Amino acid sequence: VGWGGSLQLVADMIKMFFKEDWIPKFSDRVIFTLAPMIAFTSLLLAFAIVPVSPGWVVADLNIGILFFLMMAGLAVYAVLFAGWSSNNKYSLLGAMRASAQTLSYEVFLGLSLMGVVAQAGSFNMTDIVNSQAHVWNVIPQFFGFITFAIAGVAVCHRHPFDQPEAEQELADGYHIEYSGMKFGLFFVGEYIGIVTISALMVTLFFGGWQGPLLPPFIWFALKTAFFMMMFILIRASLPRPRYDQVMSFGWKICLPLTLINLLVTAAVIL
Amino acid sequence: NDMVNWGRKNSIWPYNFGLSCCYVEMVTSFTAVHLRASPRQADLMVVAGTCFTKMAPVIQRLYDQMLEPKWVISMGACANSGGMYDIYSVVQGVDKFIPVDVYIPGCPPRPEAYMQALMLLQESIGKEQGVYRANMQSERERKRGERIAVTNLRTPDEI
Amino acid sequence: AFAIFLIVAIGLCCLMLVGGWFLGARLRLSAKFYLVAMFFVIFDVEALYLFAWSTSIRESGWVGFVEAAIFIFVLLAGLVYLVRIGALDWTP
Amino acid sequence: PAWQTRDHLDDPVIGELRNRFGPDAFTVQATRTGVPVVWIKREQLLEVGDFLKKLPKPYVMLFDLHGMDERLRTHREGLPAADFSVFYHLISIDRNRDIMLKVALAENDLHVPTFTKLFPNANWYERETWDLFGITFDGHPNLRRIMMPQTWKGHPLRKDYPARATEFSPFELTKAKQDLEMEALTFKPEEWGMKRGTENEDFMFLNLGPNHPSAHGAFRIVLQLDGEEIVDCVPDIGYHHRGAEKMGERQSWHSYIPYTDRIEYLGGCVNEMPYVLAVEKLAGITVPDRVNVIRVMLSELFRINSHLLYISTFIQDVGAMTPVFFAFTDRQKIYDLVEAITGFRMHPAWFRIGGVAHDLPRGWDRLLREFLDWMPKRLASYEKAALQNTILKGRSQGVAAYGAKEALEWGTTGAGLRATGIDFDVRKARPYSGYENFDFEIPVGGGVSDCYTRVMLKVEELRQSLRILEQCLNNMPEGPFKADHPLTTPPPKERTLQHIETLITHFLQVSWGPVMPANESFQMIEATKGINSYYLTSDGSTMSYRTRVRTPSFAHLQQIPAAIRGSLVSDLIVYLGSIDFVMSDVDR
Ligand code: SF4
Repeated sequence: VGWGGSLQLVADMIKMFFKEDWIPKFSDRVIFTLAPMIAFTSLLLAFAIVPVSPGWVVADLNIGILFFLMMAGLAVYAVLFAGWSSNNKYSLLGAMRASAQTLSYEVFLGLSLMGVVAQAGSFNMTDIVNSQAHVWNVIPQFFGFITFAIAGVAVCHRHPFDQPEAEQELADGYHIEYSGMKFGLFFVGEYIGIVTISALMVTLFFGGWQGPLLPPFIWFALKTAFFMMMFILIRASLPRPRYDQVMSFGWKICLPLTLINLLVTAAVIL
Repeated sequence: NDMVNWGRKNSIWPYNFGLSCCYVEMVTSFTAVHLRASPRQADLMVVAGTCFTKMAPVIQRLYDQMLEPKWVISMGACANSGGMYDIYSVVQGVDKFIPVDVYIPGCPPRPEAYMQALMLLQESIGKEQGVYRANMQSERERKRGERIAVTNLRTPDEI
Repeated sequence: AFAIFLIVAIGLCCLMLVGGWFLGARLRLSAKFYLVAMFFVIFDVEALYLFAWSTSIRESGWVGFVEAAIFIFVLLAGLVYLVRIGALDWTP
Repeated sequence: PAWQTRDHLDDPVIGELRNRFGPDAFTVQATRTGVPVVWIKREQLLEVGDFLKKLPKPYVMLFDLHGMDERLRTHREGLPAADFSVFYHLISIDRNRDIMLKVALAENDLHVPTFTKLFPNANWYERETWDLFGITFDGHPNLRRIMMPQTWKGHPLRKDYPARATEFSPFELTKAKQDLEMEALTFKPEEWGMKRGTENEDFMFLNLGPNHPSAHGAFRIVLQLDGEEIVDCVPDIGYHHRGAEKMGERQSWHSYIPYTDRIEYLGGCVNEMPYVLAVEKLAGITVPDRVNVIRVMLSELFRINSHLLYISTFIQDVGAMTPVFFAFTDRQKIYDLVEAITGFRMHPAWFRIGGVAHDLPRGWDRLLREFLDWMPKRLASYEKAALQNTILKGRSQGVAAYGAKEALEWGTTGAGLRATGIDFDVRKARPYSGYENFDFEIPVGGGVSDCYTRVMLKVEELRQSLRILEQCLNNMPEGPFKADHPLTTPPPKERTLQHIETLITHFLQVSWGPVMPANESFQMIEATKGINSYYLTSDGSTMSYRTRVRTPSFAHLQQIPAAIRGSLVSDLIVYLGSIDFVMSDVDR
């Protein structure tokens, strides 16, 4: 039997390859093609700001945070041009409600990230990775960390569980009208999304490149693997939350939590 | 190279269209072998149950929706042919209007029959026409000397 | 650098798309109520002041925390206002 | 004997009807149904029904409405001259009695006044009569074809219509292109029911056909939407019509038995029990006690299986499905006992006319005892998991509730009807198969029928079934598994293999079929869902002349639009899940 977990994804990717592509009649063509890469390239270039190594840094630019937020905001357009390219009022309204809850739950990540970038005081990732030298920026900001966790798992990572189905009738999940390689593009996009959110979480909240007794790049890789396994454990444990309950525990509960988080960090930093 | 064939053997996506009856055994099979199956995404459609005259257009639209490489497994005697219901309201087999590749007799078939259907269907997918001059070998002919050599069976007054 | 990675990414996009080609009126009550997303459009602009704030806070000090508390208190008052009037509720 | 042909003319209802209407109109048939069958010209149907509805102990529930062809019956002693007939089976619960009314019709004037005004649930039944026969019911609100498509010419239950698909043209795809053209142009003519609302921007027409899981088969429920409200819901049923009733006319008494197993896929031997009971009532066969206890054992096992399936699916759809998936393994264990007895997991086809196919193998008692000691701890784990849970209990209260009167008028029987205050079981009112020597209770919900009441009642009935099954394990007596009578079909096989007269009886019984004398029988039982009955008419031949199968699920699915009117789509789906309906049962 197959001994590797990834070999299933390998066979799936091969399968999505070499599949005939059909043209949809009475449909726009540019957005039908462009909606996948707005979801794919965004979290692909979200990987361009990680300090994987001082000597093998992918990009030594001065600002990486704003690029991440720019991709976070851009991601919605993929669900919106997918909704309009569905050309079915059911599916279109399904993608409209999915983008609704998306914009609703994407609010929190910037305000949660303000705490760590304020105690870091810089946008260049070398300053953040040099800040976690003795004390990591996770002990004081428990609330900010969990709020960023909720926001990161809320961006089309299947935790809401309203993507391929709809709790509300008269509408349908927006992954139906794409069936060629674009569907494999969706899966690879969420895969690079989850691994890049995990990498950004480890390198921005915890301490990357520490190396207590072993070389620090494999220390980063193993810690990222532990957080990968914990993310998968809680994603599986997390049940599907209906649309209502998600709207109830959204803007009400975590906007005050992050506002008092900013108050706490601003009060303790001076 | 034939890597594409390995790709198609290794991974397949099943579209479960089981009807009123005969789907409880299919569920018994699916919950052991495996919300992933989605319309317009699968390349395998396991037609089970009695294909009724009224709902046959539904099966024809679902057949039209899937991509060019289409595989179909007929399960049960009610889907291979009309089965026991040779009546005005039952079509005499699903092969009348869609091409079929594998036929799984029974009423209802067993989950192990579904497992052997996946094994014979990856075996067929690994020899490419589609017949390829290899599918003339039949289970009637392959295990014939196995089945004829059977002499004794347990008496049916025991558990 | 970033430019090299961007060129690599766009070249991969061109390679996959070219390879793919070679491989071969009235809604009535439905929809509407996007105004939560409009609340996001305005609230992101509110939080953009905190986006600019978060870079320089050590030199800001006590009046900075004071007027940031006033700012988020105004936002909290507006939020509870929208909740209590019934604007922010169950939505289609 | 309890099978002898009686007229029931002495019954008090016969004398009350004789006093009110005097003489004439009434012809008292002689049958073995146990109930009074009366013929009533079509000009008195509404009078008779109205009088019976208000009679000092009224017939509150219309059990059945269907038609009979009757054209080819040579044995017609005592009946009036009829070329067609329509029968109406009514039941008085306060009398625990039934009455059957037959209206005779001639071939040139197939017209009868509609009965829906007294009992609304008759509407679809009359619609079926328009579909399967060609009787037009004047005064019917929506008289359309309910089983075949709207362009199907011919009435399939006429005897001049060829029964089998072979006599028609094969699937040449001549109709696939026309059905495709029709389906592509999906528009509403406003003929799908009343459709009071017009087709404009004000009202939206949505097929709303659930193809998702737990739907219990694929069906459509055309819905009119205004403000996301259920303005009018019209089900489109008949997709799973297999023509079982028509099939009954062209099969012998013995070879039809497999078809009974597929009226309800989950019922199994419960579906066979009424058929064998009716055939043995025609034969005049009294079975031994061992046959009775064996039949009770198999029926309580299948009933337990059905109750466990309903509980499992309900807890999974509106609650936490993590623990209850162990019941799936338990269902496999129940199956290993069934295929230990009968042979095959589903569709056992094990009951025979006069008995069962074989005796129990000698290791049956240890397996049943192991299942009976093992099950109660799991049953109490489900009892704590379901009585004490709060989330679904709070969610599942007052969700499209109705009362006793509402259940009575809509013909709804079973857990739905037991959820109201009417204490009516057939195993106590009309004991059959030796239930009268056992002690079990009928739980009842009070006056409100909802999902919590239904599951609590189903658990209590499962406990009573387990008490019956242990009493069957501890008091199984000794003796034969087949009655001693020339019409016991088949004979004991060891006797067939050695004795010439038994071999000849077996030869003609399995080849031409047993000759049952011309008479009409009728049996109803408590099924896994509601009350299921079989009305069989024989013309003296080896095949049934008319087979009528009353399934309660048809009524349960017909009732939803009356109660769910004024609710959301989510409440609709929850109600559809709650109601005990299976598509195979609705379309027979
Ligand atoms: S094959 Fe058997 S179980 Fe399946 S639908 Fe036909 S009769 Fe029912």
